[PDB]
Amino acid sequence: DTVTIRTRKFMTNRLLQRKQMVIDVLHPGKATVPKTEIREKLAKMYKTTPDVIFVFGFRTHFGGGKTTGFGMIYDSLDYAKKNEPKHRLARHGLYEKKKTSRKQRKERKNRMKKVRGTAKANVG
Amino acid sequence: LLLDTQQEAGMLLRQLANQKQQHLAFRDRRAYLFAHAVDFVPSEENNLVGTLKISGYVRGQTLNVNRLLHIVG
Amino acid sequence: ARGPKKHLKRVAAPKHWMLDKLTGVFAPRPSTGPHKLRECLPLIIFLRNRLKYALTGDEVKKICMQRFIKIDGKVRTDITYPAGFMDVISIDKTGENFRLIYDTKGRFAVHRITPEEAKYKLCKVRKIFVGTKGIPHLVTHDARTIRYPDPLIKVNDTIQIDLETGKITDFIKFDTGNLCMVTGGANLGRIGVITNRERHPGSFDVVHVKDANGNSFATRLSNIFVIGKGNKPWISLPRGKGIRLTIAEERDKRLAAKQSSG
Amino acid sequence: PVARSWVCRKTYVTPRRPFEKSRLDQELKLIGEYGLRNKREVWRVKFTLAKIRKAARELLTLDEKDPRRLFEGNALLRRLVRIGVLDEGKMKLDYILGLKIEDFLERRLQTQVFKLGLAKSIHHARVLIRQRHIRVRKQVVNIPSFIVRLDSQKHIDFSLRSPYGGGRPGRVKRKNAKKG
RNA sequence: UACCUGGUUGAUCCUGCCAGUAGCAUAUGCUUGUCUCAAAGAUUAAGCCAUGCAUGUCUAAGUACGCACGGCCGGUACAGUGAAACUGCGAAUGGCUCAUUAAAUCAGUUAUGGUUCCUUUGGUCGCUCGUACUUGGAUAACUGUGGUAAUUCU
RNA sequence: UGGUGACUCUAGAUAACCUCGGGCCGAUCGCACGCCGGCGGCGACGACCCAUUCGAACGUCUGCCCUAUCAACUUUCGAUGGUAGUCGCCGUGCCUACCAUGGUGACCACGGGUGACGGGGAAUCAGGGUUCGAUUCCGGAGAGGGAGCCUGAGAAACGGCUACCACAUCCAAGGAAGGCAGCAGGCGCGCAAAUUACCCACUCCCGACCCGGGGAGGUAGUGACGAAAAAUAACAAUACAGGACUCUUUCGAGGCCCUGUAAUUGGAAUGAGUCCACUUUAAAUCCUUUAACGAGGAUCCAUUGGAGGGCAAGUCUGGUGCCAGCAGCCGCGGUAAUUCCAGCUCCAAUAGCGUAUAUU
RNA sequence: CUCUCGGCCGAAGCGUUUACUUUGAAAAAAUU
Repeated sequence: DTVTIRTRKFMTNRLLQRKQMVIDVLHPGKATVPKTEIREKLAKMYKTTPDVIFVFGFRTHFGGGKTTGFGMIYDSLDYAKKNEPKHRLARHGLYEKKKTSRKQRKERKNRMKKVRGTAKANVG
Repeated sequence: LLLDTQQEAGMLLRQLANQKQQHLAFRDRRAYLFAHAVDFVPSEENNLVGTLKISGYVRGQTLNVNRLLHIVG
Repeated sequence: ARGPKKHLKRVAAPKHWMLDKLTGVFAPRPSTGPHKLRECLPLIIFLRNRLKYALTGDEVKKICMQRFIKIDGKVRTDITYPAGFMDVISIDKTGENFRLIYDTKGRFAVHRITPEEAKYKLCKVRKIFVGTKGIPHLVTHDARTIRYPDPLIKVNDTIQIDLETGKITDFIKFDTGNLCMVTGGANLGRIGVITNRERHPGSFDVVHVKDANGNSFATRLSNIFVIGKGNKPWISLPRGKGIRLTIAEERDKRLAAKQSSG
Repeated sequence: PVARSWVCRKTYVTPRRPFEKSRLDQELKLIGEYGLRNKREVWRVKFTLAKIRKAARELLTLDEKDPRRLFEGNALLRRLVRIGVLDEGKMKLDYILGLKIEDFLERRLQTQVFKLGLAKSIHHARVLIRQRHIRVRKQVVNIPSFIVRLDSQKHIDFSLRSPYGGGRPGRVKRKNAKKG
């Protein structure tokens, strides 16, 4: 109820099909609010569904007042999937990263470098 | 060093295999041996004495028979 | 080195790009092109650091590869493309037209231009040569070789050319009493009238330029760009008219703006 | 190569003579007057004042109509007026050399909290600032060496989350009131 | 902050050094509650290296006859994704170190009217008076048979 | 024709040449398909030659530490110059042939040394100066040492090849394979220096490329190199104790503050830590934000040096007795030791403080 | 300080040449 959302420098980026803005969250009593509440409040603020709003980079000031982050509202989910980084899509469950580490596939790459032809696909 | 995983164990054996060795002088001047296998043949069981066959690796100096042998205990 | 270098450090980058000191180790190394890398804005810095349309270099790549950016009416997808002086950048999706014109302090000011001004550009001709069965050729400051020019156009003159055809519309002769702008040295970005040009054969010839407020300075021929015939410029000028203010006047204007706007 | 900056300064100088009774007494008098932790805070204020006076003395060597001298002199004068060390009437480059260390020590947040009646002692003021009971305008300031600007002095408050401010009494009162 | 103090004599004044004093960098000792930055196998050995990684790369647009595929509709020349391989590019950048080096390197200043230059950008590409509605031989990948104790061998 | 400060420049005209180890003069792919049996709109790969960009490479002028117990050096084997050529991308003893005897030097040539890569810069400093600069930016050099190459626009390349020299790996004894002064790591060396971690999210770079890759770089771990901020407690009432204002000849009488001893009391505020959660981030950690717990002196206990002088702070007490030792220097210690070894107390700086060494 | 070519001025020589001093334009960023 006491959580207040305010928007600094705002721009409609038609080159990436979004609206980008700086968000201040005023929460004088509580802790740093979760991203879901901020997404819902931007959703009711800008009359758009919260499934397309992406927020990040929230730093809480010393003392315990404002929290400043960055937010983007896309036109559709298709543009959001095409233009967000894969990691901010994975925070909403729209991406799945491979479970293989670096060292495993580096060593696999060298091992199949040692072999020639269609036998490359056999090793692993 | 950590001992939690067999990879850490292999790292620890690699570390122990390659160290600067600290040398004790008392070991290096005598001819010592650690008994790997001990066999006994009694001369007389009532006498409770006999010949001992202690087998192991010579580690100190060159082991000469004419010198006396001290068993530490 | 054993061949040409491909990287560029941020602290060794040109200062007019206004790059940070802790964002990275590497600056955008500009690709080879019509402008020197010391005297250009790469498209990544213009789209990301100046216009703020992109937040990262990945977003710059994502905008450029969707074919929205034109430089001199040509779609460019190279994000480190060297864009230079008098240069027209068109973004048709947002309906914006910018000219890269030097700022008063020596940087590339983003100067939004009206769309019918985005049809032409000014070029300083670098050399004249007759080749291939008596055909004369111009070479300009941005490496546009133009065959069959007007015979009155000489070296150090400037030409207004239409970008869609690449052909000369009309030219300004290098002479005293003309309006010019400085592209190099300490006086970079200042606009004034040519007073006189002194000759030093076998060396650099020096030009004296007088400001609209009576301020005189000098440069070389390699740093002069004639932008107007007489006093009226052939292009729109930035918010500052090319008049360099001293630090006292800048401080006074800043305090006046602080007093006016609170 | 790394993306790191290595610019750093030392904010004080150790004195030339280790054991001189007059200097020891004067520094301990400053510490007692202003409730400072050690000699290093005195040396830090002294070093700041020495830098200011060196800058002014370098400025006074130039001609009176020099542009650098005028620009840097008015910059230094406005900076010293804004922290409340110089006054508007005596805003001249010659008066800067007449400045004291005790002039700069009055401008600390500790001294200003003690003077405004928010605290009953200078040590109590340092404690109260360190305990996050003091706010300036709206920011909670935890640093006692916070130099108070002249336009920032008029509103130093009790930081509403504090027990002495709005409410929410602290750990001790909650524990003692929950006895029966 | 433009500074000095102890020590040659019975005592004094000098010359004069030794010692003291403060900073800065390495090392080391004792000690160490919080928070922000942050150098770090240079010095001696440009000594020697187990192991692992550090340079790879496909768009609608060079070559697809590997069912490797869910899969067209079926005489559909080539539907699409596509391992492998050929072709092209890059691997001459970056990173490391400071052994060599004393008008050498390097710095500022100038010349190439004495040279080359992948790439990018612009110019040029019926300006030559002399089977084309498409030319030829292979070679990988694939199938099959092997050699050596051993190799990114063939 | 056009230009330069100056062409043996550019362009023009003529007579020919034009290399089989050969010069350009498109037998290439994609997307939409549409108009008078035939014409076509965009784009991608191409291409001899110009110019442009990134360069690179050879030159011009001036500038570097010590050394004369280095005073003459260079030229048979190019040293200085001329002529013609060879080679080279080009200018040139770059090399050859034929000639001339020149060239550098006390204004320090030549030789030797350097615990010498050079600059940007750093420490210190009144002013002048001294010293440092292996070290992230620019330039050079080199991949154990030398040498010679292939490919290529670009390398005399070393995470390319071929040798020799020195090391060194697997052997079935015939053969085969090497190069951490990359990132971690190990040995050795030493007074002297960190993890065989995670990621390509940021910065950029490479590729046929919006897609792949990057020990570049980023993020954590170690880190008292060094720098910045900053706890270890504050207050109130009483009992003594001072110093002031009023009234008193004075003594004294008070309501005015201050100070510690508190072997006196009292609740309030807290961060350290414990630890949900959010935030941070590629995923984390940390910081920040926050619930809950977390403070009475036997604790949540601050050290390092010193106490004759220089130089701040004991002629205290006990022990030792020219011993042990202290002492940068002057000196102390041989029975009243202000100096040793301890106890107490005191002094300086304080999360820091000693000591050795280089330097100012 | 001036004789010739061009619109009271611009070109051409200067003036024995320097040293000195003042000004102008070139002297990467970072660091100061």
